[PDB]
Amino acid sequence: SIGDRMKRYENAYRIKLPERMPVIVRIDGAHFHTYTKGCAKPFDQDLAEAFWETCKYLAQNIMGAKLVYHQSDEISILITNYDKLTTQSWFENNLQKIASVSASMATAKFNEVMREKYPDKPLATFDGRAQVLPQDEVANYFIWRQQDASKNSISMVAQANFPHKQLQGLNGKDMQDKLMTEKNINWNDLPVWQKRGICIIKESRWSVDHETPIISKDREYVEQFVYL
Amino acid sequence: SIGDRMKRYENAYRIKLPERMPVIVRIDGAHFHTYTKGCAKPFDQDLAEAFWETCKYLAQNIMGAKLVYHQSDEISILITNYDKLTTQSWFENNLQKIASVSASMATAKFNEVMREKYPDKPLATFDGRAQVLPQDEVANYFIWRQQDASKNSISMVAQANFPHKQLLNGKDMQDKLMTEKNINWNDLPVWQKRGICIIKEFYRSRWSVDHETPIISKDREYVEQFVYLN
Amino acid sequence: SIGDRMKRYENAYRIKLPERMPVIVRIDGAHFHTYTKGCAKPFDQDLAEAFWETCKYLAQNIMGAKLVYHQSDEISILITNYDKLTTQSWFENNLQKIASVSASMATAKFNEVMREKYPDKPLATFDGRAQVLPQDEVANYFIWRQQDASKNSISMVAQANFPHKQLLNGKDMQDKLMTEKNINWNDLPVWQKRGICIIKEFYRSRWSVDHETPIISKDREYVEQFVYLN
Amino acid sequence: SIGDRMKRYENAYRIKLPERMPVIVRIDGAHFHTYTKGCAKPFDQDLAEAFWETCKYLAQNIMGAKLVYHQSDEISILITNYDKLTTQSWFENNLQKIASVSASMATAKFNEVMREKYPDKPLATFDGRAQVLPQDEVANYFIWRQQDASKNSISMVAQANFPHKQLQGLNGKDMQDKLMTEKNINWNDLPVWQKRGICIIKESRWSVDHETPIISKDREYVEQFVYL
Ligand SMILES: Nc1ncnc2c1ncn2[C@@H]1O[C@H](COP(=O)(O)OP(=O)(O)OP(=O)(O)O)[C@@H](O)[C@H]1O
Ligand SMILES: Nc1ncnc2c1ncn2[C@@H]1O[C@H](COP(=O)(O)OP(=O)(O)OP(=O)(O)O)[C@@H](O)[C@H]1O
Ligand SMILES: Nc1ncnc2c1ncn2[C@@H]1O[C@H](COP(=O)(O)OP(=O)(O)OP(=O)(O)O)[C@@H](O)[C@H]1O
Ligand SMILES: Nc1ncnc2c1ncn2[C@@H]1O[C@H](COP(=O)(O)OP(=O)(O)OP(=O)(O)O)[C@@H](O)[C@H]1O
Ligand SMILES: [Mg+2]
Ligand SMILES: [Mg+2]
Ligand SMILES: [Mg+2]
Ligand SMILES: [Mg+2]
Ligand SMILES: [Mg+2]
Ligand SMILES: [Mg+2]
Ligand SMILES: [Mg+2]
Ligand SMILES: [Mg+2]
Repeated sequence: SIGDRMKRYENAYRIKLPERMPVIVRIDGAHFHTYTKGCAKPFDQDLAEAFWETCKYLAQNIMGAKLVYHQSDEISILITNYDKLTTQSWFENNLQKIASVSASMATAKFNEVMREKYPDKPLATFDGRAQVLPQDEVANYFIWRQQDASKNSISMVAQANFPHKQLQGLNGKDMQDKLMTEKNINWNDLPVWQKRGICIIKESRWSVDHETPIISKDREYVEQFVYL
Repeated sequence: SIGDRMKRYENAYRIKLPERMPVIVRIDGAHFHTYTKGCAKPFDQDLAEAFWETCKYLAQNIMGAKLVYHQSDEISILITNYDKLTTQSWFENNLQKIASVSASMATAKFNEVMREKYPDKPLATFDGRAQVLPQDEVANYFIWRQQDASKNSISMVAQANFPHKQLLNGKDMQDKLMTEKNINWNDLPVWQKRGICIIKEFYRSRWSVDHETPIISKDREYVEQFVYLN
Repeated sequence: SIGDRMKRYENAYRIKLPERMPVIVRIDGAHFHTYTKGCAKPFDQDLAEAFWETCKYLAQNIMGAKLVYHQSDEISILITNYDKLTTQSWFENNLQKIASVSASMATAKFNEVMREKYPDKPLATFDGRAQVLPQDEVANYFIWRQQDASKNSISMVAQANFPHKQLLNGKDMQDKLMTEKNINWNDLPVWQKRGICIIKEFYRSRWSVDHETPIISKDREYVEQFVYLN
Repeated sequence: SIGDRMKRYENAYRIKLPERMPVIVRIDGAHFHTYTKGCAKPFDQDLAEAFWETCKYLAQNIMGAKLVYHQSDEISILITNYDKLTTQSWFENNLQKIASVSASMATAKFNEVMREKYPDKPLATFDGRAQVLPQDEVANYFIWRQQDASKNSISMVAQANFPHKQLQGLNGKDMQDKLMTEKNINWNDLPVWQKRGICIIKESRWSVDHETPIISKDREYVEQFVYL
């Protein structure tokens, strides 16, 4: 049967993630150097709030979603499927389905919210990737993402205040000190989301936590959704 | 370090399709029974033309895109990456990236166009899946899709005329429409009966809707022209 | 170059299991209905002890091997790679390498031992498959294997006494042996009823056959002792 | 059901190769620097013939097998599954099954044949890996394998005739010329299998082709099994 051959051709890449373990989905903006060209540098409040609305929308429509992290143009989602013995998985842990629909959901909401304040902004697109993590690595994943957040934060602030040559090639600590003595800018005084991104947590409703801690010194902020 | 460790967890599902062979991407609307609940049944011209604009947008932005086929709420895209010896692959044939970005692109264009005439419509979403096919199965793929197009076409038309209980198979609902309701399915336009394709047309070049899209099973070269280069 | 191109085709199926989580490898004899056709039915002591020596050989040569379970012609191996923070993975958790080398090792030892007493026996072959499991499913895996061990055990014994047509389920063939043939299944030794495990025993250390291997469903710590390190 | 969960856990890595395209399996000896320590250097006739018997055994028991190539301690097998419209695949193109059983079959036959001439030789083990290739790349695969064969051949001959220091760091052409003027060894005069390995072809029976050509100048030697 032709339908039977095609079904096998399709099933050859019908990958499913193993169940009963943490699933991480990351959604990233495509060509967001071009897309955010024109936005307020180094940090656009309107753009960030559009991401946060997307994070909420994501957390609301994803089965098993427990925690959403945002920084720059990326969105990380922690998904668990082992709350109960009879807990089901989003799309039955189908890899291509989890990744594509997440990117779809993000795309739909982000473009809607952005074009409310910017009706002539070009279309925004996103990619999506899913994976699994052991329980003792979930907190580490977000710690990894927060460290990348701080590294990019400092660079973005130093880029919007100095020519490229000056920064080359300068450490994070250097650009931080140069921001202080030369521009009266104390990086530490910036709001949390600009320094290390923020998390969206269910409080029920999904809301932004502007007091999102440094996860490396408060791992339970993440692990409370990991070990149940 | 921690980043090295994290990089390996991610790479465990960094799947890549083997290169130099036909790639098929299918995009299907999520819960389009609810989303279309309010559209013109059995066939909505506004909704269909929103997919057609989406189909163009996809073909214009996908490296190696040769043909797009639309039917109902699904979009199949034929991608080839062996035109030359130096032909590169879209996202280097990364599985999760090809599927998601395709769904993202489809989502962006579709929602944009649909807002114009239907700003009250909720957000439309899509899923995406990618795969490879041997050269002598590409035509058979679209033939398989057209056969799924016709079976859905007859059911959609019949379910828009008769009651739920009153309606049997495809050959039954076809003559049930001819006799009982005096409606001829074979008289319907091409895109309603077996869907249509989107092909680059030359004049400069542009992606266009071909309403003279043939039955692939009776014209296999229509697809195979993009499958066999040399 | 050509090698770069070839390297990518191969890497399309260079699959790796995610690290820092339980790995299970199962090895199953190929066509062991024919290979064992000539052995002592229902249970052959020589054949079983050849698997036990194979099970030892596997555990001795597999990085992170914690427990091996034998039953019939299958061999399940529990591998952990998270003992320390610096624990490395066998073949870096390469799927095709873990499965094939396991099957190769099993093939080498088994054929060697079996030749000794049965040099007329044809070559024995095995397949191999690897996977991961969450920590709270490892015990459940072996429990699942022991439940498949008992159902096979009763059938093997019954099929060795009665005619093909004469034999119903497990509870039926169990009392059909007690009444009709006066044979008690529950009186049989452990390895025949529910298989056995191979665990490292301390005295120096060595892998040994534990004939006092309990029913895992009634003693989960027997397995979980290797699953949860801290 | 516990059996249903486990089945899903196992199916998470039940990978199948897409059908109706060339499948390549490569089997490689594990630790064959240690295993062949004691064998005749640079080329052991007995060891090579043991490989050839394995290649035959492989070609006889693998559904769809068309061509087997051997060099050093590796075995490459070309498998096709599109001879007819109703052609089936070995193990239904199950990846882990094709790779493991191939390595199993090789292991069984190789150890049997070797221990006929060397009953006290340690056990030999092998790994196995499978993949797909487009039709216009199959000939190139073996060309790639033959080029690696010649590269290793020259090095092995130069290693068994000179100390390590001398070779460092010398081209293939250099070691070839040094073999000539300094040891009266013309590499080109060596038998085919020592220079670039050989193929096992069905002639029916599977037999060694000691006249196996340089595939880069006779691609039809391979492509005759590719395009049918
Ligand atoms: N709040 C913000 N305001 C202004 N710009 C931002 C903001 N957040 C992120 N950006 C911009 O988004 C970009 C992120 O780039 P990234 O490294 O993700 O690659 P990209 O430009 O998105 O392209 P690709 O994702 O295809 O590699 C940065 O250049 C940064 O300037
Ligand atoms: N031109 C059109 N006009 C109106 N409705 C349409 C049109 N094309 C497709 N539809 C509707 O789209 C639906 C497609 O349903 P499908 O089988 O794809 O499942 P779904 O409802 O999309 O949910 P899911 O995709 O999650 O399975 C049909 O019910 C059909 O009524
Ligand atoms: N101790 C033993 N003595 C005799 N025979 C045994 C023993 N253990 C297992 N067997 C035999 O091994 C066979 C196992 O069959 P299994 O269900 O694994 O399929 P198979 O015959 O191995 O073929 P395949 O593995 O290709 O499916 C049984 O038929 C059983 O008779
Ligand atoms: N005919 C032969 N005679 C003597 N030695 C041989 C012969 N064929 C192959 N060898 C030896 O086999 C070895 C092949 O090594 P290879 O690069 O495959 O790694 P390996 O030693 O097999 O270990 P691993 O496969 O685990 O990396 C060479 O060192 C070579 O000396
Ligand atoms: Mg980006
Ligand atoms: Mg980014
Ligand atoms: Mg749909
Ligand atoms: Mg659909
Ligand atoms: Mg078996
Ligand atoms: Mg079995
Ligand atoms: Mg080797
Ligand atoms: Mg080798």
